[PDB]
Amino acid sequence: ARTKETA
Amino acid sequence: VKPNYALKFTLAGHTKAVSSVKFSPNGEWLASSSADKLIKIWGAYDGKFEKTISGHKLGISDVAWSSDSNLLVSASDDKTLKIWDVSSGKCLKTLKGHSNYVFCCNFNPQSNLIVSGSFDESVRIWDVKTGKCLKTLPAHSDPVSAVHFNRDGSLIVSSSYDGLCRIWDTASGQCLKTLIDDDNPPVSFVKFSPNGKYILAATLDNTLKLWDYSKGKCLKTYTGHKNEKYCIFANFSVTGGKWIVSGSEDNLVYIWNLQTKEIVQKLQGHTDVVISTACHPTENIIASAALENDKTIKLWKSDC
Ligand SMILES: *NCCc1c[nH]c2ccc(O)cc12
Repeated sequence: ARTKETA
Repeated sequence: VKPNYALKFTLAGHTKAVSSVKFSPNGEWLASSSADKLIKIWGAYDGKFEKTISGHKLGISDVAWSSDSNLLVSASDDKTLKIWDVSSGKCLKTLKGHSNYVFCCNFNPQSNLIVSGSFDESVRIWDVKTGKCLKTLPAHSDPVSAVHFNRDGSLIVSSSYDGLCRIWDTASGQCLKTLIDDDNPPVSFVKFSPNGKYILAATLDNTLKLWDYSKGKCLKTYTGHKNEKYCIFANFSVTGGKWIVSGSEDNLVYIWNLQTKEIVQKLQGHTDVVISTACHPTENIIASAALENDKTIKLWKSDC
């Protein structure tokens, strides 16, 4: 999810 | 003139990082989504916990309100969106079609369509009533970080880790514009301005930019925060002074003067990255939400 998500 | 946002309420209940906070268009409610797979509803003015909406199988990255404040749509790592009747808590529809995590979602202003963006590098447009996919746009060459409809619903803006913002004709699915500045950092957030003239785009080089999309020109840069890692929301604050609002990886909320680009306030209190902020539609109220070491939502109020 957004809360751990990196590029 | 500067705002004076002061902390009023701290909202606890999510068991993991909060991903997104959004105020209902009618000003009554705050919705939060979390990595804990839950949506929570809170009173916008007092932060009073209202109820929990459950059903996703994995963490949720985004939630959005319908125009009439009656429905939510959520975007989940379970590769679905869900449409929720807030009053009954019922899942009305599960939108299946993305092949990877759904990251971002929004209703059109007429709330008959949903737009979604995914780690599968596509943008999908969905019929709210049937819960069926109307269009699949091969939008990007990397995960889609944000999707938003413009003021009349005729355009979609998307952003991607591929470094591009794109503008799409809702009706035809055609790419009408590609926007990129003199570098190619991942674009972590985009939305249209309330007047529909501008897009506000975040890039993972600690920069927010205000674009005239029709002219394809960068008008304003907002700097001074930290954003190199996470897909942090940004907002137009329009109830008092005209501000830009964003979370930051230094655990602060940043507020800028939209016209002058100067920082007018930094809000201290969170114990982890501020991933999401939202601005109340009628009162000078900001909601902020923070990552795993914090797990709280805060409500801040200003005289202007
Ligand atoms: N946020 C997870 C890491 C990442 C970055 N870019 C991606 C593309 C596809 C995928 O499944 C994960 C991922």
